[PDB]
This record gives sequence, C-alpha cells and structure tokens, in this order.
Amino acid sequence: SLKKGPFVDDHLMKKVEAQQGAEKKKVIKTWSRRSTIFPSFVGFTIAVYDGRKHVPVYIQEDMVGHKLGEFAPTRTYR
Amino acid sequence: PRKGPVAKRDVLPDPIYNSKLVTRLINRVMVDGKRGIAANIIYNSFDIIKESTGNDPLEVFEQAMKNVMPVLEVKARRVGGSNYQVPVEVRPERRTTLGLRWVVNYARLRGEHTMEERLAKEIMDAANNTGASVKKREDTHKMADANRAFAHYR
Amino acid sequence: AKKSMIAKNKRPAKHSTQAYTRCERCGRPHSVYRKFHLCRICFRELAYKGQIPGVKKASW
Amino acid sequence: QKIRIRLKAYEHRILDQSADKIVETAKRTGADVSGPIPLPTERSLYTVIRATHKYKDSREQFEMRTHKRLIDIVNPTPKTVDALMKLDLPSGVNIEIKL
Amino acid sequence: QVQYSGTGRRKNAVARVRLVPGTGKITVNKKDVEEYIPHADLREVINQPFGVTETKGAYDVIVNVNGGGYAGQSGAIRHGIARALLQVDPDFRSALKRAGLLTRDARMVERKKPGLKKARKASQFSKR
Amino acid sequence: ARIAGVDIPRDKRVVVSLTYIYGIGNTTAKKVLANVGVSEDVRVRDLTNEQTDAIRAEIDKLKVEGDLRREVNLNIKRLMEIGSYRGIRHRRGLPTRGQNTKNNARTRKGPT
RNA sequence: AUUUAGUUGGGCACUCUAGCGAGACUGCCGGUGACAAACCGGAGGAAGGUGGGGAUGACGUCAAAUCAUCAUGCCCCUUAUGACCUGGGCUACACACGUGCUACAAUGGGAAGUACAACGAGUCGCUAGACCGCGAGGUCAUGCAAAUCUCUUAAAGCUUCUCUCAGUUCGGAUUGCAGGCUGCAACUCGCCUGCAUGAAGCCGGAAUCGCUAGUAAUCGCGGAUCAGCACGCCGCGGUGAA
Ligand SMILES: [Zn+2]
Repeated sequence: SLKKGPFVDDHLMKKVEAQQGAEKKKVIKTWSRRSTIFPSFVGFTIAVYDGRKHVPVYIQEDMVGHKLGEFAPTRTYR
Repeated sequence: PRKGPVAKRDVLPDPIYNSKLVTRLINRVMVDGKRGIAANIIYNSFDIIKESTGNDPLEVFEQAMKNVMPVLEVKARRVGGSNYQVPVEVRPERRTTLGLRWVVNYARLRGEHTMEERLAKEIMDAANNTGASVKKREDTHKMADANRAFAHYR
Repeated sequence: AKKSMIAKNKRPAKHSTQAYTRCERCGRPHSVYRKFHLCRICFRELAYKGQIPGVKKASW
Repeated sequence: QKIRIRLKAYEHRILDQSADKIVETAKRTGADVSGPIPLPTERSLYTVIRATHKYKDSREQFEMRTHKRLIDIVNPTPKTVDALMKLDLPSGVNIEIKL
Repeated sequence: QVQYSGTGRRKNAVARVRLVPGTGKITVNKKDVEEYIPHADLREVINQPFGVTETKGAYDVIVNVNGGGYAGQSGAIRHGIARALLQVDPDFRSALKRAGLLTRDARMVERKKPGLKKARKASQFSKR
Repeated sequence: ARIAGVDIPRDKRVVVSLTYIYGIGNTTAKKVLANVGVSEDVRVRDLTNEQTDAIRAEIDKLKVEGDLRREVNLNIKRLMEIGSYRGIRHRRGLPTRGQNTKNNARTRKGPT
C-alpha cells in the first residue's frame, strides 16, 4: 500500500545511463533495499546487496512488481 | 474448614412463586451470571408443565424431587490405613443439593433439538419414576450396602 | 559505550524517527516517563526525598 | 460581573486559607463575592516495579493530586483591581483570573 | 400539593424518589414503568415494601435515576420508597426492620492488587 | 449435473445452497439474488425454470469456475517461479509479511 | 413559564462537588465461663464483634539477583576490545517445555429494531457537524489548555425472524487479488479493510492449577511507554454463582 505511486531513490540512478542504445554494463553496486521496480528498469544486471554481498542478478520483464528485496534472502538456511 | 463450621447462606424467594427451592433451582442452571435467561426458560418450562398433563406446576417438581432424592451414600472412613468406606446417612441440605445436581446436571444428555425439551419434559419425567436419574439413585443404593457388614460398626 | 551516545542524543536528529527518549541524569533507553524525563528508578529514589513536588504515596 | 478567578494547588489547607484571605479582601472596597466552589480534583497514578533487574511480580505506585477551588465575584468596584494586584502571595497556589 | 421525599442508593447508582398520593405506578426519567426498566420481573421486587406497608397502592411514584447498571439502580428504588413510608407513618418502622429493606448495601466492587490477574484470582503456577 | 458446475443441492434455501461452490462467499450470493428479484425460497429450494436459468446465467458473468482453481494455480505459479524467495516459503506456507513461526507449522503440515 | 432540550427567567430544595465535624468503643441486656479473660444470642442502628479493603514487612535464612540504572576495590585494552556511517540480525526452525487468546455451536450463530456505567486523557493533542465511499477512510471545518468541547451513543443486554444437528449459515486459521493509514522507507520485518478460500477442532488420559462472595465465571471501557504498532501490563465498571 503505497497509494502515491512507486518509490525509487535518486542515488540509485547515478551509476550509468548510456547503456540505452548499447549493450549494458555488468557492474551495478548498490544497497538494493528500498527501491521497487517500475518498467524503465527492465533487463539490467544488478549486484543486489544483502548486507554482506552485492549478489549479482539480472532482470526479466515480469520480475516487475516487488522491490529489490526478494532477491536478498538474509537467512542462510544451509 | 479447619477451625469450626461455616455459615450456610439462606437465600431469597422467587419474584413469582415466592419459593427458595425454585430460586435455588434457577441458580443451579445459571452460567456466566446470565440469570434472566435461565429464569425465563424455567418459567417457560413451567408453561410446558401446565399444558401437557397439567396437574400442579409445583407438585410435579416435588415428585421430581421424590424419585431422585437419596438416603444413602458411602464415605471413605478408614482408620488405620484401610479401605472400609461406610454407607452413611446424608445431611438434608446436601441431600437436596445432590437431588438438584442429579436433575439438572444430568439433563445435559437428552440431546433433543428444542433447547428446553431437555429441561421441561425431563423434570416431567422424573415425577413418575422415569428419567435415568432415578436409576442413578437405584444403582447408588445398590453400590451402597456392598460393605453393609464390615463398615456399619463405625 | 554510552558517553558518546548521550552526546549523540543531544544533537538534532538526521530525520524525524530518530529522536527517541532516554533519561537525563542516567542514560536508560527503556521505561522513561516522558512527562518527567526520568527513568523508573531514579524517579523512585528522588520520590522518597521530597525532592519531586506533586508525588506522594498512593493508598485507596 | 467582569471578574472570576480560579484556584489550583496541592494542599487544601493552603487553598482555603488563601481563599479565606481573598474573600476577606473581596468585599473590602467592593461587594457580592461568591464563595469557594469546589471542583472534582483530578488525580493520576503511575507504576514502578520494586527492583532493578527482575521481579515484576512485586510493584509500587504513586499519585499526583491536584486540588482545585473556585471563587466568583459579581458586581465589583474598580478599586479592588488595583487592590488585588497588590495581593500577590502565597506561592503554593497559582491563580487564574479572567474578566 | 404536598409531596413525599425519599432517596435510595445501591452499587454506584443513585435515585431520587418523589412520592405522591396517586394511583400506583412509577415514572422514571419521564418515561413509563417498564419502558426504561426492561424485561426483568422486578415488580414485586419493588413492591415488596408495599407488601408490608400500604398494600398495594395507591401512590404514583416519581423518580429520576442515573448511574450504575440497571439492576442496581432498580434495587435502589426500594429504599427511597421505604424511607418515604417511614416519612408517612412511624408505625411501619417495626414492619420494615423485620423485613429489612432499609440498610444500604455497602458492598461494591473490590479493589484489585497490583500483581494478580483479578481482585483475588491468582495466575496459574506450574509446580513442575 | 447439477445446474452450473456441479452439485447445487436441495433441502436448504437459496442463499445457503449457492455457497457450496468454489467462488461464492456471501456478498456474491446476496448480489446475485438481488440481480434477479428473488427471496430465500424457502428453507428448501423450490425454484422455477425461469429463476434457475436466470441465476445460472448471472453466475456465468463472474470468475466462478473450476478453472478458478486453475486461476489460483496460475497466480501462485506466477508467484513461485520468478526467483523465487516467496516460492521457497510459499511452499512452507508462511505469509509474505512474515509470521515468524517455530511452532506454527501445525496449521498446514502438523510436524508432531 | 419557556424551549428540540434546564434552554433562558429563577432557587440552592433534592443530587453532586469537598472542607470542617458527628458516628461502632464489648457500647447495654440475657445465658455459658473460676466470679477472669473470653464464647453464644438479643435490642438500637447504615454497618456490631479488628464493618469492607489498601499502605505498613522484626531478629534473622539462602556467599539468593544485580559492575548491563548508578557509584565502584583490583586486573586488562588505548592510530584501538575506542569512535562515525550504510546494509543486515536479535523476528531462523529437523524439535521438547512454560504462559495467554480463539473454538469444538441451540442458554447458539445470522438479520432487524431498542436502554442503563466508572476511571482517565487532551495543543501541534481529542474532533462537532456536513459531503462522498463496500470499507479501512478522504475533504471542508466548529468547540477545546477544561464539572462546559471531544474521546464516548459501552458490550452481556431486551422484542421478531432465522437455522434444525451435520464437521454444519458452528468454527476461522491458511492463501491469491484489491486497498486504506503514519513513516524518507512496510522484502527481510507495522496495523487495518474488502473480495475469493475454509483446515483442525463435537469438551481433551496420566497428572496438575486458582478461588470461601460483589468472590469465582462472563462482558466491555480507559491509561503508561507511542509517528506507527498489545491476545501483554496497570486500573475501572455491568451481570452475578455452588
Ligand atoms: Zn534515571
């Protein structure tokens, strides 16, 4: 319930932008907690940070609604 | 309890029948302090009494007391590490309390759909040697005197 | 590990949900009456000396 | 008429002694003062557990008690206003005047 | 005309009985007898002082009750009426003291204790 | 068999018997009975062929299906098969806001 | 008299508010008792046998608990076991134990209409009224630093219909979808609403717990800490037992 639209920080935007007409980069080091996904963020490759490790994951177009917090499982049950 | 005997709390009579016995009858139905619902369903039970074989609204309750009320009960009065329970005459107020218990507190088990057919017709049945609470007293007297010889000397 | 933290809590906060409550003369994080800015037990100690106006014992 | 005051303190003895003093000075140059109307005297409680580390099964509490009185004045003189501004003490009660 | 006074209290509920020579009814908070007093059978409950003094009427009763629960504020009606019947004639005070209905029930809700569940109920405490 | 989907039984009235299918709570039932102009009828279902066909066609205006079960399956199939962290614990039946369970498995599996 | 209405004219009559006061002490009589302490009844009264509760905890016991409220004898660390910031975690789960909440339905569920409390809180805090919404609620706004304005018209209550003994119109967990609110931000990890879903569970062995009357049992309400979050804690009141 975030009735006034999505929420993505502006200190997430500042790594690269010129990968819009070219083949994208591989390094996206971040914190990857607060920001959700809205369709301008499709098909990148982000090192999602889980408190210890910026774990790399790339994007499908239907991995689209939830935040960057599904893909930082901080439990380590193995 | 330990020191001496305790007081016994005589009660108030009814607002209609002016009876302490029917008042005590209401008070051994009452759950969670809902007195008016139990009192009103007992007046409804008297209305079911008055219609189907209406004889007397209170004599049917006194005959329900007739066919239930005990006279005997065993009590474990051992002396020197034994098991010689003695069939002992019961106090008269405890006698009536056991009668009310055997009438109402057994009437949970009729299981009929109408919610006071387990009450009104149940105390109709106890007036004339029917209802299983009579045979409760019968088997109670039969398990009494099972040590009639080796316990009545104490 | 608190002499830096008491000076940390005298500063204006980074944002709104950081200025919590602790005691003044001690530094307890839990069970501080915000009407008095005292903890549970320094209040108890000063309550007997007649040094807090208002407060008496309570029997009823 | 154009004056009514309030009394709020902690001890009713200081309350009604200062109230009797100001009733004594009330109809000095004026007239028709209304008496000490009582008020329902708000009260608080608290709860402090009698330990430092454990033992919540034994506790302790205190109380705040705020006694309140009330004195009304009907049809006053102008001379009592400068008289009551010369009346300032005791300090245990705090007055609350209007016009 | 003249009116007869009386007051009765029970269970944190207060009543102001106003007895008048009437026909035998009660008006409470400017309503009828059993509009504001609900389905409960508490008529001869209230008319029990009438069964020992001036049976059964015929005096209408004004009262303005407030506070407490319904049965407690009903029981307080009994005592303003009996106080009024003492106000009318001295010759019934023996008949009231044999019947009671004059002593105020001083018994009300008990103070708790900080440390239990209730005023006397203790919590479960497993021995092993 | 019976009139829509399967098994609309008699001996109960209309708002009761229609609850028996996968897709009717109680608000759907009252709104569908309001869309025709019908009543409880009565405590046994004794409707007429006009009424049964009307309430048959109005249910077809909804998602009331046996593929509504398949609709739930494709919902949770979308859920569990992206990554998915919610699939790992979805099969272990703990909600997406968390419930922090070390003895609440007896709801689903009964580990005793 | 008036007005919807104790409102406005008026009174302090009743109630209430709370200061100063009176009142219950074996006080009188009768029996029991060595005639003594004392025990049992009676009259009077609001309560008669320390009227009902609370605060109040001796000598001492257990090297019981506390350096993690505080102070501190001694010992150790000091470009660091000290300090700043981001993100995570104390909220995991193959398991066993303790404490509470909700049910296993007919003294009941569901729908309709219909009454009576007490304590306390309120300035960046409680919201009157109005409009709209299935709702959590949204907007304009009026009173309120207080016996006045709000929280707030309490639930069990009462009258009609209903269902007809079923794993059920009992039950209400689990799960998709849609939302609402404070927070810079509800994934890890807040609460609440609506739709769709509907599991166990028909009174629980051995054993074990609390309680002698406004108590036990049931039902609501307020407060602390608090942007937000309570089945916990503290307090009050209704019905009222064996
Ligand atoms: Zn302190």
